[PDB]
Amino acid sequence: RKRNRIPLSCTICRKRKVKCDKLRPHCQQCTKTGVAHLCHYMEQTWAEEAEKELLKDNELKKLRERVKSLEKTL
Amino acid sequence: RIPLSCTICRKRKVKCDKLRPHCQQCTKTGVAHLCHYMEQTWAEEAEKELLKDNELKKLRERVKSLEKTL
DNA sequence: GCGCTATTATCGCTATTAGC
DNA sequence: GCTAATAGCGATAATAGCGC
Ligand SMILES: [Zn+2]
Ligand SMILES: [Zn+2]
Ligand SMILES: [Zn+2]
Ligand SMILES: [Zn+2]
Ligand SMILES: [Zn+2]
Repeated sequence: RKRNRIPLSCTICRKRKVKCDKLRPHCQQCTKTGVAHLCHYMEQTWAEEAEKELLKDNELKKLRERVKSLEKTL
Repeated sequence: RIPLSCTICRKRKVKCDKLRPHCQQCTKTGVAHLCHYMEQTWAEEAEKELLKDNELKKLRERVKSLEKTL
């Protein structure tokens, strides 16, 4: 009866086995120890949808600033 | 009908404290940025995200047209 | 770097609500 | 009275991370 349980801590803290604060997008542990941008988290099954949404919202936002920027250029 | 528990706690099947802007369950697990509450029915929301999908496609197409014309 | 235990988090099942 | 729908518990699988 395995449970598909994915760690919420970041890969580095997990690999190093240290305390993870879980800060996004990069945790304070990684930042405090000089590997901030090496910090990332595993995708959660129950987060996929909420992620798809956040990202999609960001894309419409940036794509629109882009249409405006391009137009406001040529 | 519109659920009172944030979508994540719903999917996680845990009790939501329904605190805003983000509940403590999401907060504590580090996913507060993904914590949100529904403002409309599931049908209304699904339809909204469907239109977003299409508008997105049309945008990516417009940017190509625009830049690939610059 | 990792072993070992404390604490956490998944998912089947139960309790409760909504509806016929 | 009964079946579906939604919420949410809780047993236990499995991580978190202290401390060596
Ligand atoms: Zn971390
Ligand atoms: Zn970075
Ligand atoms: Zn990190
Ligand atoms: Zn919640
Ligand atoms: Zn939440």
